[PDB]
Amino acid sequence: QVQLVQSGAEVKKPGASVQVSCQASANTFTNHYIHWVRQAPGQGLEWMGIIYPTGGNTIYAQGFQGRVTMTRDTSLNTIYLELSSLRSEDTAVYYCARDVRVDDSWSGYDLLSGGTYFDYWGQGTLVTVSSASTKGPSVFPLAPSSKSTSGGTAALGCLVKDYFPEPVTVSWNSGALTSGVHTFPAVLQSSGLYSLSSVVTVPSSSLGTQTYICNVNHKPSNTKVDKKVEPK
Amino acid sequence: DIVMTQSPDSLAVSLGERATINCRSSQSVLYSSNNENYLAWYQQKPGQPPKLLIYWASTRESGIPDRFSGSGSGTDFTLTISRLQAEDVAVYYCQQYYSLPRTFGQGTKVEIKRTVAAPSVFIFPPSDEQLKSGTASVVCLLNNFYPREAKVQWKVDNALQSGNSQESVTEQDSKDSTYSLSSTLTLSKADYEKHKVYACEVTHQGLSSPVTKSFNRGEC
Amino acid sequence: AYTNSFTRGVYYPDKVFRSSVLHSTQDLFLPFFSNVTWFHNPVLPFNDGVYFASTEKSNIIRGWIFGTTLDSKTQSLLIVNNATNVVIKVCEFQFCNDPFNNCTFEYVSFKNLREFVFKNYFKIYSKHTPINDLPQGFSALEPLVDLPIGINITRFQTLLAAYYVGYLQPRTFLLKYNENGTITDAVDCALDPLSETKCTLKSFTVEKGIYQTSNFRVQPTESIVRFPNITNLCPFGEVFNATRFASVYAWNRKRISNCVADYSVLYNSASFSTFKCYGVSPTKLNDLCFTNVYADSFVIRGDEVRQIAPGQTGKIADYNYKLPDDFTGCVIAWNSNNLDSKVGGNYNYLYRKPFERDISEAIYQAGSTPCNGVEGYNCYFPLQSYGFQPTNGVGYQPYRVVVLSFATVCGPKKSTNLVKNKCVNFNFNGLTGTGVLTESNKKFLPFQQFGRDIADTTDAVRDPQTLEILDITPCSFGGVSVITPGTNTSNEVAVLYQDVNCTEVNVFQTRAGCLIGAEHVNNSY
Amino acid sequence: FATVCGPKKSTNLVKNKCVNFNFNGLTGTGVLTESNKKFLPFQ
Ligand SMILES: *[C@@H]1O[C@H](CO)[C@@H](O[C@@H]2O[C@H](CO)[C@@H](O[C@@H]3O[C@H](CO)[C@@H](O)[C@H](O)[C@@H]3O)[C@H](O)[C@H]2NC(C)=O)[C@H](O)[C@H]1NC(C)=O
Ligand SMILES: *[C@@H]1O[C@H](CO)[C@@H](O[C@@H]2O[C@H](CO)[C@@H](O[C@@H]3O[C@H](CO)[C@@H](O)[C@H](O)[C@@H]3O)[C@H](O)[C@H]2NC(C)=O)[C@H](O)[C@H]1NC(C)=O
Ligand SMILES: *[C@@H]1O[C@H](CO)[C@@H](O[C@@H]2O[C@H](CO)[C@@H](O)[C@H](O)[C@H]2NC(C)=O)[C@H](O)[C@H]1NC(C)=O
Ligand SMILES: *[C@@H]1O[C@H](CO)[C@@H](O)[C@H](O)[C@H]1NC(C)=O
Ligand SMILES: *[C@@H]1O[C@H](CO)[C@@H](O)[C@H](O)[C@H]1NC(C)=O
Ligand SMILES: *[C@@H]1O[C@H](CO)[C@@H](O)[C@H](O)[C@H]1NC(C)=O
Ligand SMILES: *[C@@H]1O[C@H](CO)[C@@H](O)[C@H](O)[C@H]1NC(C)=O
Ligand SMILES: *[C@@H]1O[C@H](CO)[C@@H](O)[C@H](O)[C@H]1NC(C)=O
Ligand SMILES: *[C@@H]1O[C@H](CO)[C@@H](O)[C@H](O)[C@H]1NC(C)=O
Repeated sequence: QVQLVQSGAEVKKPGASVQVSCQASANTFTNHYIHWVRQAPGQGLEWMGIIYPTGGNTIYAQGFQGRVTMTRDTSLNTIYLELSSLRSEDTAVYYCARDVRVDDSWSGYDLLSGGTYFDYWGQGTLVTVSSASTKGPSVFPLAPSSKSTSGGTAALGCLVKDYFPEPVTVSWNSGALTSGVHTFPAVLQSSGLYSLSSVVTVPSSSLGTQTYICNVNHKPSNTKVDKKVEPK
Repeated sequence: DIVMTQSPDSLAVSLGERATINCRSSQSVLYSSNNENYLAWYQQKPGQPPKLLIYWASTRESGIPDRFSGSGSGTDFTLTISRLQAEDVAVYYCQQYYSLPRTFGQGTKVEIKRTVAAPSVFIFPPSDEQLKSGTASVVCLLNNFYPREAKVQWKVDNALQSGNSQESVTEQDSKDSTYSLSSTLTLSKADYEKHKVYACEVTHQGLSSPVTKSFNRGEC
Repeated sequence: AYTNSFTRGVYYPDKVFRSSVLHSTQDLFLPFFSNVTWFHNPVLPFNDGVYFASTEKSNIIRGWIFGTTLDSKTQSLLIVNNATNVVIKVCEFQFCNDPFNNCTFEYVSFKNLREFVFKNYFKIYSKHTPINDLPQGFSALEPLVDLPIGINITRFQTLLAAYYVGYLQPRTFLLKYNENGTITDAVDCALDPLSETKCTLKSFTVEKGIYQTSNFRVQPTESIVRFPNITNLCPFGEVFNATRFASVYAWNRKRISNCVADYSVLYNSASFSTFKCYGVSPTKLNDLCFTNVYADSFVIRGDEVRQIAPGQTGKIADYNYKLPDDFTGCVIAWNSNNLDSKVGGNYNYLYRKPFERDISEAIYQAGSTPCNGVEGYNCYFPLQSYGFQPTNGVGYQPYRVVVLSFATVCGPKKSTNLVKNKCVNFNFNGLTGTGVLTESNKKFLPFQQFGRDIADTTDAVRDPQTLEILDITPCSFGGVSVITPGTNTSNEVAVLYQDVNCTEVNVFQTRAGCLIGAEHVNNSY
Repeated sequence: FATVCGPKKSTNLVKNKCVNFNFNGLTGTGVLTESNKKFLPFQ
């Protein structure tokens, strides 16, 4: 519907700075008060603030009045995005929400109407907590032994540590099989970053058929690799 | 203030049955000039910025979720779930056209009901890297059960912590809206091999008990 | 590559026979001696219409394509000179450089130059003549078809060596019709001063003399706009900076009149919480006028204060100052929670035209008792201290707004820099014209603004921003006259621009005007 | 429902009388005479 998109995805730290971008067009740029929509990845996003993107006439949600900033760019098919003194949820992904247009023949900045409810959304540009570990090479080999391996509960898997992103290039299983999402991403844990213990369903021949990888990093951790692991 | 917020955070609908995702403001949303119901339902993928699909509290978008879509009711509202427990099982919340501070709820989920059936519990000392394995000792995994209803246990060092292990968890693993994860016994880096035992286990709420098997410390 | 078109590309303009007569006409023609573009193929513009020619001995050019897209996104005219017959189609074709469907119309029908004109409803003309690089020889193209199709043609292509293209300009032509109804010769009246002379006389022979042909007029090179300096701005500058901004239960107002209503400052106002103009849009309102602005103010909790519109129905505006539908005008707003709020937030003032809803602080709303004079439980006053919290932002917290419906409340009139000594358009206040504005000695009295001539026409202006008197001369214009020996003797001619100065256009300033092409001589005859 | 008009219904020709006429939508009134002019094929 609208030209909604999001960009500039990066690590940003609580109490420190952040940066972002979004895409805009038509009534959401020049005929409505658009929402800057963002949240921690545990929930659907909500209004950081409301912006009239031609000239930028602006209002903010009071949890994000200081922590986040947005700027006018509607003729540039855009909206500008930034942060300073960022929230504890500093890993929050964000995008433009394409506000519904002015419903009556008033003229000038329509912020007297509507809310963060919108006919389109920019799908959300990612983020990570830059106060956490920025690496991810850490790995910890383990998965079910001969009580389940080569039998009715076989899984390929390993533990992972110190990751900036939640995804890991080791994928828990070593690529021979990975049945179900139980080869899961890493999550916030005692490693000072994202940490994991994942194991998806694997070949029923042996522990070496159920082969594994343990490296916690994806590309955003600068360490993404298939670093080895094994069951038992 | 308007207080646009969701009610259930998740559903557990029966297959071929129906249920509602629910949401509300605190007051007055059928606003006094027209009763023109200044709310609508966002639905999208989990974690996304909000887009409306049950429009203007009484209508729907082009190709909208229909059987998963819905309407307002005074201060409250709902999105449906008629045969919508999978594929149409979106993240959803009401949001306001009412005010500047008005925004969507945290994307509460339409989903199918799942049982707490038993995980793939077994023995699992670390591999040869057990001298740096940490949290990996007593490794176990789960599928075909409710998303937090089945898990691995801290069976290493003979600690027997049924369903209580350190873990990673993610997306679907069976058609009952069941979801999958894996976990292990808590230890320091060399302590994954250096524990008094390397036995491993897993538990679920619908099992007759937790399930487990023995092994030697760092055995490979 | 480019080449001189000579005289080729004349065609019978219309379907009628004429005797041995010189006929003058207006049509799309190839201008004489213009550039053909020569090619030796790419898609090209059609522009207004296309002359085309080639010397492909073995019929090497097989056809043409025309349209906007020349691809299946819309219909396109196809023409092919197939070996048996001419074939024509209009399908939504989709092909590359040359092929080797909504078809709403169809039709079938180096020794040589093959020569054509395509025109647009669509039409074709042709000739096919022996040749020896275009010939200097003349021959008009007979009509060859007219098609009812009305296709949108903006570009064209060619399907298959040397070939040529040129564009039909709108042009005036004299055509020499002849004894067999054929065209034997042609002029192109715009080509040169001799060709204007031939057309003006309706003759291919012109005798020795001086002949009128056209009016020379200098065009205005730009437009200058002038008004007095801006002064006495509107009281909006106080209104939207008032920390004491009016409570909606006690809304207050004043007539903004005899002022510069600088509404452009509000149109650009990046700090404004809203604008609500039910009348003119603020970009036009920056240049509006009215007898006065009916400027009035109110404040409440933001979500309730949003009810403030002409012909609106919100209970809070009913409880303050809700405007009739006839209250269309300008409006603007500010974040009262940041400054106008008290320690109780919106409790600083009595909440939501001025008092026009019969609103006052006495008993008002409720039918629960006979309205005995207690402002509470008997017959509630609705506009009590406003409910908006001080810790909220100005939608949940308090907000303030004001508006004014529309001979003395005037938007600023922008002015250009001045220009001198050039033929220009000028606007000064309500006076408009076109002329050479010049600095002058002509003093006139302090209240006066214009010069005049004896014929009661404008002759000067006082500049409204630096009070000099500018004497105004009209943009120079005069007859064009062509001096010529008889064409029987020479084709060389000399142009007289009557009464012009030679600065304004060999060259000679005569006493009768600027003479061009003639050589001055000191002998006499 | 200019490519589909109904029939162009036509009379006989009437020479040497003073007659009102329509030819193709050219209209006038005059004595139609046989004549020796040599119109070009399209005219
Ligand atoms: C209410 O009062 C304010 C404050 O005087 C008026 O708006 C602001 O006026 C100042 C001049 O007093 C403007 O500042 C100047 O801006 C230019 C352009 O950016 C800059 O080069 C100068 O150095 C100087 O900063 C200011 O831009 C202007 N706007 C805002 C939002 O502050 C206001 O006009 C008054 N209200 C009304 C309705 O007139
Ligand atoms: C309309 O507004 C403009 C701009 O405010 C006025 O222009 C001003 O014109 C005066 C002369 O009338 C200038 O004064 C002269 O300045 C030079 C030095 O630059 C000095 O040598 C002269 O002795 C004389 O003082 C003035 O500089 C100029 N600019 C400004 C900003 O005032 C104009 O006068 C106004 N016209 C009317 C009729 O109100
Ligand atoms: C213009 O008309 C004359 C007369 O029709 C053409 O000259 C020839 O005239 C004689 C006697 O009438 C005829 O036998 C010939 O057949 C005519 N020739 C032609 C080609 O028609 C004269 O040629 C015509 N000129 C043009 C350019 O059409
Ligand atoms: C083509 O037109 C330009 C400008 O009129 C002219 O300079 C050029 O000489 C022309 N080409 C030829 C071959 O004369
Ligand atoms: C005929 O025109 C219609 C216009 O809607 C187009 O959709 C259709 O594809 C055309 N047919 C062909 C075969 O090009
Ligand atoms: C095509 O012709 C139609 C009918 O005259 C006209 O409305 C339209 O603007 C034309 N478009 C183009 C691109 O030529
Ligand atoms: C001028 O016209 C006559 C015929 O009227 C002609 O004989 C003469 O050669 C022409 N040229 C000159 C220079 O007289
Ligand atoms: C012609 O114009 C120039 C420049 O405007 C001027 O100097 C001159 O006096 C004018 N008149 C004549 C007769 O040259
Ligand atoms: C004409 O006479 C004037 C005045 O004597 C002189 O300046 C000028 O050079 C002469 N011009 C020619 C073309 O002989």
